[PDB]
Amino acid sequence: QITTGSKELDKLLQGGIETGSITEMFGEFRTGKTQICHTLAVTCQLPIDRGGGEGKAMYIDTEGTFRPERLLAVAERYGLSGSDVLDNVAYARAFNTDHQTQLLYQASAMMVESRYALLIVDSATALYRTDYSGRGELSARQMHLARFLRMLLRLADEFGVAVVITNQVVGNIIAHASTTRLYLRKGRGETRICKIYDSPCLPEAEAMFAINADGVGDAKD
Amino acid sequence: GPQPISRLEQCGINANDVKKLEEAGFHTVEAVAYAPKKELINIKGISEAKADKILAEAAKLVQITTGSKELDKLLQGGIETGSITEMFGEFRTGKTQICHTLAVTCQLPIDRGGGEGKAMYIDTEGTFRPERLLAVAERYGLSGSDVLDNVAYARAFNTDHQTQLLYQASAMMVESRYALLIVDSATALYRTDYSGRGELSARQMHLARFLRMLLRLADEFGVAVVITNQVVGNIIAHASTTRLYLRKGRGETRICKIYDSPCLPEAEAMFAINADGVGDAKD
Amino acid sequence: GPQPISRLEQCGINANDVKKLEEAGFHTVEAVAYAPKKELINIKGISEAKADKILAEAAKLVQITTGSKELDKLLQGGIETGSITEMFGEFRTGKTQICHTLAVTCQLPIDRGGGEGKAMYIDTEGTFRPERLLAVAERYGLSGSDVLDNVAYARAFNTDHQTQLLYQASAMMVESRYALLIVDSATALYRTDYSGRGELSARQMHLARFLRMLLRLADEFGVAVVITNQVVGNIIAHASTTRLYLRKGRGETRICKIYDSPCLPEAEAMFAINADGVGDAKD
Repeated sequence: QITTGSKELDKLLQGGIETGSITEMFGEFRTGKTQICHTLAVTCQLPIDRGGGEGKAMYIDTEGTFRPERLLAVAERYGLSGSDVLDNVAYARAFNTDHQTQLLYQASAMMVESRYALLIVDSATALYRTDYSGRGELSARQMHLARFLRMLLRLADEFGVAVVITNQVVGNIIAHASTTRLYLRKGRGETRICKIYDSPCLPEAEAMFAINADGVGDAKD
Repeated sequence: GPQPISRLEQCGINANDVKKLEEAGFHTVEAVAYAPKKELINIKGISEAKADKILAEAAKLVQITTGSKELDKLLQGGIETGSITEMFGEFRTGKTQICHTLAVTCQLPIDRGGGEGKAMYIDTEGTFRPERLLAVAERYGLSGSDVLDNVAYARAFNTDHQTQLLYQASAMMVESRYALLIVDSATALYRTDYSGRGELSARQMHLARFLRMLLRLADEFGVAVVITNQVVGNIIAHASTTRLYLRKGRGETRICKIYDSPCLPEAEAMFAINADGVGDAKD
Repeated sequence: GPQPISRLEQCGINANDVKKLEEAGFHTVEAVAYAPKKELINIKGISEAKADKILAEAAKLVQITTGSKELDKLLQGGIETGSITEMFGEFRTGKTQICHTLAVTCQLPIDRGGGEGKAMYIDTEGTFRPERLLAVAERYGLSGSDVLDNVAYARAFNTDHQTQLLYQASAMMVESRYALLIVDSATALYRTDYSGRGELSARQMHLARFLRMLLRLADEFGVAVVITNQVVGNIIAHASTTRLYLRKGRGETRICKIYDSPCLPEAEAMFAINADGVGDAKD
């Protein structure tokens, strides 16, 4: 279980994300999905005794929000070398759905040579909306997404890594595929409310957390 | 860096299709390469075979001071060059005034908060005033005549002309150093031209391509990309790096708020609109 | 005792209708016998004539320690085998932890507060942890491997699958001695599967039949039936013999209250959730 670095969120997840499975966090824009991704991209490298997975991170970006400086901030939070964190995070921005799926072929072979623990896909559903914008092409994006999800599950079961995908809520296929569904909503100021809205293993429950410069971290009124 | 699309023609794409790609707004091999088939297919007079030949051969080759101190502090010193900064607010909030101010401040020395580069103003709303540029130049002690000589201006009558001006901007921005590109009422032409509901996807695609071209030009020339949005879309969020919400305080004093930045905090700063300048609030 | 439904087929009910009754969850001649017509008619692929033939021919034939001492005293020594005990409480109160503890304590000698029987864990919520069983086994000095060998586990994917698992449970519970049947988040699948409002009566009927099957299995094998309900139906009241209300005390220490029992008083006891065990609070 990779620590979220929020204790309340860790309790919400029963200790953190299960490696080897896909965890979906669906919420509005600005809820902190990207911030959580950046935090986890570093916390995954933490020792297992510290709530990490002791593995490298993979950031596949589709939305431009990737900030190595945020990774450096998370590394300094946990007292990790920011340079080694960036050395253990391979980054590439996916411009479309075809490139998004094509990166998985390179990811599977690259993930064999080095130990990774976390795969992040940020705005994972955005490219299926920007690329496939028509209505007659809906089945095409659904087929591509289905294949993409199957490849994700295959990589999760193959390498025992955590699969994190982000969904903007302005598909029902992901429900069976995603193991933990988290609904994120804004609390005013910088403090965000997290709710579990489906999980076959985790209870429906809520936890309050904040987004701090160092970290995704518990709310401290 | 960039790989201008001219090199794609040596791969054996015919030059007429490359001209169609440049009209579409693709100017580099990087630009054509990392896009799916449908982008090139949607262009008039391009089949799936030509799009596959293009993608295949393409894979073979590949801080400006706001002049308000409080606003500069809000931005941590000013706009980051090389990225798109969106200021969304109601009408009469001073968006155009801020644009006019930045059009001159960009030319300021870097030690004075400028970019030491020329400005580009693409207007769609008629609000372009060379006299405001002259006022900002005299504020900072810049030659008003040289400011107008270092600002190239053109009014876009429609969305197609709005995108077409980027083709002249990319080639013209190579010969001279620019630091600021201004697109005023950038979203107005997508509302006045495309007013129907069945044509919404077309204007959304054109806007998406326009924003991608803006980011491409920003990374290519290291210039600041400024676009103005009237708030009487979620697509701009991933594309815009810094979102500023502008609201009126009564009289001439305006409230600025940061509503998204991965690096800059969400925060607010109070400023005023003065004859010389966009300038700090002075109660 | 029971009168397994196999004998009903010799009365001349066809075997396919008996299989449909077993899928529905009727496994004894007692089970077919004491039900009205509508139960059998509501089953898919069963007409009124077949239901009347079934009822007519059917009429011819017809304390496990909690490991918290305070909780054992609250229950007068532990769960009564052969009856349904419902623990309703908020999430994170420790229902699952208590289930994991009992899954091992049931195997304890009767003189030690056990039932000297194997355990059955039917999970609907994913919270099954063999490592928790190992911790409880080492707490009471039981072989963790033998505990897992004496606990048969199966995860129910839906309400129909949840009821279908009882058919395998009834036949499997005949070959080996069991003492405890655990159904964790027993009501969760009735909320996730049947989420609409017009289908409420359908989930209520399915739940009623499932509960009747639980009571039948309890009377049949003399095992304790433990089901967990999350309180973020009034039908369970008559069916459950002992109602326990669970609420969180801050930290890891939980308050237990008895909120209905015809024999046990309404009373409260304080306990904690410890790595080894569900175990008394020790300030």
